[PDB]
Amino acid sequence: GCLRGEWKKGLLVGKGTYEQPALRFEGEFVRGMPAGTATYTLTGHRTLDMPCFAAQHIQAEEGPTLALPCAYGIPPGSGDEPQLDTDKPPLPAHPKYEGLTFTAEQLPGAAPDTVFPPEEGKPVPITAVPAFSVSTGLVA
Amino acid sequence: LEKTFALIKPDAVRAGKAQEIMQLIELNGFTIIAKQKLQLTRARAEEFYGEHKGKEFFPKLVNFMTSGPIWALVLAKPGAILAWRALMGPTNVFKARAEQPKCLRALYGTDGTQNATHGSDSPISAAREIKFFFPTLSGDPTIYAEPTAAAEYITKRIQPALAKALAALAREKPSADKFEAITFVAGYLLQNNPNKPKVLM
Amino acid sequence: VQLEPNITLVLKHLASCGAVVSAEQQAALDHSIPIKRIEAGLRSLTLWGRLTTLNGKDYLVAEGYNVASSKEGAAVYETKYFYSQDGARWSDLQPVDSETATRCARIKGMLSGDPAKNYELELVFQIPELAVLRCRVDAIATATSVIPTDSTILNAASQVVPNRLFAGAAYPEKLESYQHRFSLPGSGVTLSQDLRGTWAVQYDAFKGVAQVRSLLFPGYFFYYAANELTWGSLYVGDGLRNNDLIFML
Amino acid sequence: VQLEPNITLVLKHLASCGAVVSAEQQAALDHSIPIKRIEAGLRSLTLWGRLTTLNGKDYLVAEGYNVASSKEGAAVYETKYFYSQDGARWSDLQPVDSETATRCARIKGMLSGDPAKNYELELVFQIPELAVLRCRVDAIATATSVIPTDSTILNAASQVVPNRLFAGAAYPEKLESYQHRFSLPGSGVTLSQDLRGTWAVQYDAFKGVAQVRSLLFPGYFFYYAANELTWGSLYVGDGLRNNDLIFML
Amino acid sequence: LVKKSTFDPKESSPLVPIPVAPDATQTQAAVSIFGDPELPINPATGEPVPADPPNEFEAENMLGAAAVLDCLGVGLGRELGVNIALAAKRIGEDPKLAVRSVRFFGKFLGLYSDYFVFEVAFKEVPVEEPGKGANKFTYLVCSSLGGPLTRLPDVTPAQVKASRRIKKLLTGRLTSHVSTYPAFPGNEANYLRALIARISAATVVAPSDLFSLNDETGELERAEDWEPPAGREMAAPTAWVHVRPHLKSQGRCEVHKRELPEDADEDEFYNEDELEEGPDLLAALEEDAQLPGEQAAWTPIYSSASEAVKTQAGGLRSLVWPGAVCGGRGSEWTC
Amino acid sequence: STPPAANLSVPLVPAASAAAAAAAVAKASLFGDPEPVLDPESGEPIDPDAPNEFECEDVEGDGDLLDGLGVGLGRQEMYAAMLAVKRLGEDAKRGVSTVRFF
Repeated sequence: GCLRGEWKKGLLVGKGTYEQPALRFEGEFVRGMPAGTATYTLTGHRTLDMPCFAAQHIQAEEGPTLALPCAYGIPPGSGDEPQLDTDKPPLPAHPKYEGLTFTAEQLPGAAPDTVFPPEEGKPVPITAVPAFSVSTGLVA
Repeated sequence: LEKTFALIKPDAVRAGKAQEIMQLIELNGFTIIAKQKLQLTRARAEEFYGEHKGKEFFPKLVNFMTSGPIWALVLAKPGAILAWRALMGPTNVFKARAEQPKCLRALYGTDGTQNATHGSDSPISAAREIKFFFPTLSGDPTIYAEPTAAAEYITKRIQPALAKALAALAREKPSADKFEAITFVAGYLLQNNPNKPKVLM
Repeated sequence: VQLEPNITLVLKHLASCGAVVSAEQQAALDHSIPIKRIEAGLRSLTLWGRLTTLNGKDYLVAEGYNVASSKEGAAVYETKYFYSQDGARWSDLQPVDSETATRCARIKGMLSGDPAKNYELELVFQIPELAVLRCRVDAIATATSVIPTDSTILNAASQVVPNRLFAGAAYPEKLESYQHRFSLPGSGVTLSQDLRGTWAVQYDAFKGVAQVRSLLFPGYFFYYAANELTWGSLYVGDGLRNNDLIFML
Repeated sequence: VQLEPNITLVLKHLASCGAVVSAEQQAALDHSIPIKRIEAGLRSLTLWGRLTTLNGKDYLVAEGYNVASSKEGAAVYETKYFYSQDGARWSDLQPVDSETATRCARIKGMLSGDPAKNYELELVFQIPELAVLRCRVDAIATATSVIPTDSTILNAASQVVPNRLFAGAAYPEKLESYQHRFSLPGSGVTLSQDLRGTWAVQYDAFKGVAQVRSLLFPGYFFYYAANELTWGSLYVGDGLRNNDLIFML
Repeated sequence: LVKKSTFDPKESSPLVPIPVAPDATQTQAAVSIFGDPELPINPATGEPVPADPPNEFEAENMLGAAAVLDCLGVGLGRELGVNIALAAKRIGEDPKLAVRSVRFFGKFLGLYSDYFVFEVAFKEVPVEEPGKGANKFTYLVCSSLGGPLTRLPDVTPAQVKASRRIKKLLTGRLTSHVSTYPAFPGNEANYLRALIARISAATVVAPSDLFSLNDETGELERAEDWEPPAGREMAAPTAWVHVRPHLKSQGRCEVHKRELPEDADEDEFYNEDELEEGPDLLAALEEDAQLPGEQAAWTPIYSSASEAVKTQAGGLRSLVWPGAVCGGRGSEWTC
Repeated sequence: STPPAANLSVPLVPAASAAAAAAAVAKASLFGDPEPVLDPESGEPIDPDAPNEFECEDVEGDGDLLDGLGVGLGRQEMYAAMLAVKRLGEDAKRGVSTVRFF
């Protein structure tokens, strides 16, 4: 997955973007962990090769892409406070995120389609990587 | 308002895609005035494809159209022939996918000759095919009602048997009542005609 | 063709979809829906759904209406709701305010069975349970209310009445055959002008029966039987829509 | 307003009268009615009734017509009849010639189970049991087959078709509101023109369901719901006739 | 008059007409479960073809289970209960599938089709051996009653762990792709098997004293003197106990402890997953972890609104897994 | 051509259906618990009757048996029969000891 951002002292701070074959997430990060208002956007790649439920979807140009204005959440003390070299909870770790919260309270909208190689990190240094479009799905 | 012929080939029928095509056709402003699901035989298919008659693709083309039931439709629209030509898209399926996606040939058609649809080229061929598949569908009242063409058709039809029927009616002179004469001339015509034979048990 | 949806038909065609009612409640509905229908002046009154509760006394909700008018470019069905814990006695379900519904929206999890409970929200606010139930029911009703397209028609005096000459929805395995009741019959707005992945349709062509399931509200089901030309919808579950829908598709 | 009577509404409204079918047979019917309807090329096929035998294996009988035309002042329906011991597989009931159609009316008693039974009558005549069953079904259909008046209309080419604008029968309690099937729509022939005391009608004004029972053939019931226009009929029991009607009444 | 007077020259069409009739394979297969299929005759010799007698599977009282479910107001309908009973008889009787036990697991909805699941017994972390732990039972799958039987593959800990992180609606193809970012290692059959394993190990229960453990064979037996509690009292979580072994966070029933090195162990060789204790078999539903707030895991369901009725039914419905239900009336019980 | 049975204008319920209404109310009262009714002239509740202790059989069970056999009344009528048996056995004015549906 391609992760693009403006990093500070070894960590991501501010608006960051993460792209994977079908998914595209973008939003605020604090100290390397998502927080604040975010936005998810992804396609129903699993049902691209099945009959549509409406006939007008067969000949349309827009693909099955949905965008949600979600919002992540972090413990009120954890993060958002630079370390002093404590009464502060720890940041959620990798294997399980203990204090990480998620929120979504508005309906999804219509979003333009997504191609996986994001053209901003187009030169791919990793050996094996798939690609995705709406015309052709997961190629490899 | 003009009427064009169209047909859904067995490849879009064996895959159960006929109803989707019909709904798409109705969505684009067309009107299906007549539809019929049928199954051509070898002789009927060869007679339908008379324009090719020995070209390179003819064997496989006639072997394909008789591999399963097809659908026959008569579509009605102000620009029906050109609009339906556009809606089907280019004939070659791969060229269709390359140039114009979201066209019936690009979506349902595959593998070259199995372009999943067939349409009429010009109003001449449209009328010919409509009369070929729907013999009782009325149409084209302007190209048959010309006084010159009406006289020519009457000339083509009357010398074979109607003149002889009138001569027999005049010579025999049946009951002066017109109904008996009508019955006699109808029997003579249905008994003496160059097109149909005489039937015996 | 049908004048009113039949409860037994709804329960018979939605048995697979998991929308079921108990035997006692079924018989009690059979004997008690007409009584409440005739007590009021309602020409129509049918079971609307069954919301699940915490104690075990599920809320049976029924809705009714007298006449169906067209006003401000939409079909405005003036409806009245009733609820019950048993199929016998039906009590009124009072309509709520606007800010009270906004506060309603913030209560999650299944509401308890007792209609005398109070929920605490935030300066503190006290929210009765019946208000929450009505909020959820009206939300679901507004979101999803399916009838086959052109199964109704306008008339003199501009009242949305059934269309006794309904030919049957052509191509009924597609969403263009069904529409929200609020959508006017003449207009082309149907079940396809909403979000692309919030409706699923299954179809049996031999028996000619179509099942439409709402994915925004996973408890809303609808059937359309083409041979008999009979349609009907039901809701079973708590009145919660799954906001995390995209990750599910 | 309906076009064909449901098999579920009939079993629901006639359950009280004992016109019930086994649950396994009911599921088998639900599956195997359309199969036989398509295998026989019939636009209409409904369950006609159920006849009792000396075994538990009763005969389920279903009738279906493809065309129905006016002929010499009689609405002739070209009916086909099918029988089944279980709800799964159907067989045909071939019509009966007049000689055996008169030698089959003298054979009484409730039928056996195997349809390959030969009755011997008086020199000895051998008659198949299927012939007797066909005779009994024909007699019951001639005497009883009942539909609401004005529910059928005559179009061009003299064919009887359902009246799509049938608004229902006022005074459902009165026998005048009901007619035989083979009565022409124009003719004012009803069940009133039959014998005085051969039809009993019990009408529940509240639920709006009228129920007509045949006393000359005790096992024939016909329900008519008027709030939603739905009428159906079923014959359950042996096919024998009630001769001594004068004494009973 | 015009309608009567129009000319209509009906002429012999060149083609024989073809029938426009929908396909009837599914409905025919559904019908094929009713009644007994008579043994076909061999045309060469009028004697019947060789045959096998039915099998001796051990299923529950499925008609009684349908009756109980309809009494409580949950589960599928009453007619689908008859269909399920006949289809389960079809599965169990088959001499080709030597089945020692049939039990209708349930029905998973889907976008394009549904899934009728039948649980069947026959007669880097590794995976459970065939017939051990979560892989104890195979799972046959239908899309409609009486259709073809598709067997599901065995589940692996990686699939369970991956499925624990995604919330995916089923498509019903059984070959579809599952997810892209939290990459699931398999197609939809694997995802369905993992979901089945989780739900089975979480919500298959039985009445309290009906079953008892046995260490000599390590199996649970039936009391056969069990006296069923009165209805309206099976609606209590203390009346039900689990029957299926717990599913650890590691992804299997018995944790896998990689052997610590002969030196330099220091107890720091094990992560959180390899060092974890779980509930014992036959544990009452009362000790199940409570939901957020003071809420029990299972909520009570009654068969009536009046305690005065002599014989009633009672059961529980699951909160963490909406749709898992257990109930009983008299001596008949079901999940 | 206007069809014969074009339309009709009837009231919502016939004005001569009091008996059917009473029967429907009586059959509906079989379900659930009797809600307490406050007395007229005051707000004091009227205490319900102390029920009688009777004996009966399983009516849902044999309703299920008869439905499986395809005989008897419908399963929606056997439940009402159970409730009517309970009401009969529960009355104090007419003291029964055992009840059964003939």
